[PDB]
Amino acid sequence: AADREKIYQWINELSSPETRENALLELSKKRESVPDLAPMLWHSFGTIAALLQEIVNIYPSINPPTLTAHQSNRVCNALALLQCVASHPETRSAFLAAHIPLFLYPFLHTVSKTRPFEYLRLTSLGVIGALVKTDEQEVINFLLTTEIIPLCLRIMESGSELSKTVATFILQKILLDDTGLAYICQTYERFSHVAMILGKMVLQLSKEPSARLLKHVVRCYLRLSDNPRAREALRQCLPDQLKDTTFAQVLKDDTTTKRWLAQLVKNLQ
Amino acid sequence: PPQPQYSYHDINVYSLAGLAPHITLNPTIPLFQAHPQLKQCVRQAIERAVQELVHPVVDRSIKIAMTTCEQIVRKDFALDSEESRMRIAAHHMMRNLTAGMAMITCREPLLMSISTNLKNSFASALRTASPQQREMMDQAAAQLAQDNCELACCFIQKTAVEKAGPEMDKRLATEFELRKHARQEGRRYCDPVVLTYQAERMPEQIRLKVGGVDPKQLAVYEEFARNVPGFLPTNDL
Repeated sequence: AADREKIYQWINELSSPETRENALLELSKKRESVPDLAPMLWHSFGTIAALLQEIVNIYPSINPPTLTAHQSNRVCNALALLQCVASHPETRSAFLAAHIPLFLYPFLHTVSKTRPFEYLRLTSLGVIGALVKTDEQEVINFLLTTEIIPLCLRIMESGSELSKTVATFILQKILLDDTGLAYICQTYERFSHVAMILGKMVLQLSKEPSARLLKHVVRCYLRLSDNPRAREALRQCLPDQLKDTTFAQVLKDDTTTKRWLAQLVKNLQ
Repeated sequence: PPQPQYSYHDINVYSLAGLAPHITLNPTIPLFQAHPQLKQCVRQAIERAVQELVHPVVDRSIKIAMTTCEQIVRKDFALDSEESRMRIAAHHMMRNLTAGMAMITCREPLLMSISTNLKNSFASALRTASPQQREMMDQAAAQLAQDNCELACCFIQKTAVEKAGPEMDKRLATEFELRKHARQEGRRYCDPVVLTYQAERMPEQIRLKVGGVDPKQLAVYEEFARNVPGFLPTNDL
């Protein structure tokens, strides 16, 4: 029980700003070897409040964008701990009820292309990513009332390949939900905005391959074609690169994405 | 690297008059060099920007912060039968998270609105406009907006903070009632679900104490009071 007692002490040391930075670092490294880290973080005194403190204390560095590497590394250790809480079966719902993702949206809204901001955004996306991996309808319903779709769309267009991939995966999970599909297809303005962005991404991928990103883009289109109205608009505006052999070569390994692309085409008849 | 310009007390928020002494006018601004008169329309464009944004920003910030702060405070003080510690901590956290959300919410709308106001003021007073003076105008309105955004925000943040406290009090009325009811039946309030979980599942070293929260564990909440985003922290004067 020697290494586990080492964990309890860092957790206690998160409360005080003097020992917190160090405890952030050490705990963020152990989160794949401590399965019950999340409820311990959640259910201990002042811990979640300390992580929120870390988040809010870099708000002044967000606008104007003066965030440094060290600031970004520190807050991302905190975000890494919150991702752990977002993933766990025992803490997910309470995490959600406490509306903690909302204090991350100011990070997702940043547009600075420096590496401290890109890492900040990627790590924030990772928390939302952890949430939707669980496949809870409660998660999707929360995301739909909180307007994370425009945030994700801006990133899907302009982020690093990694950030674009996580952001598209989030959109994918929302779309896969019946309520999410209905929401995005509810008005032509909403559907058009999404289709427009997916269309831009397809163009960019034709110049710079990303298997992972292309896969999620294709899944989004495929899911969109489950909606009769979307199906009609897609017949008209589906990117030509998704019809010809532009991507044949990068796909010949990926049977799954090929199959999906195949059904997408078949659906549009 | 940059610290905040103002302390909480440096800005009086009871009236829009609190803004005037802190307004800053870069004397090198080309539009100002050419017509030093236009400096006279800055204060009012700023005051009207704040006046149009303060209540939506205050309302939205409190609304975002409220739920998060209620849930966490309820959770942390679940085995605390006293309402005193809970109320203070909730106060500190709510005031802090509200100020933070307020700062995030109003900055870009302030820039836009201050810039818009200054241009229209500029374009009305002098007088008439010109392809090389509208360029000085939009240069001036942009830079002035930038230079006065922190002050305008601080004003609105402080307005939000002052209002936040009593809203949290109202939100936690039932929690205070739980603890008050229990004491009248001659017992300490302890959330049964939390009592059980803490006793059965939480490691001794990090357990919430039925017997009370060690003063050292309260460091988080004291820090919320000490360090509010957008303002200089507090000290021992």
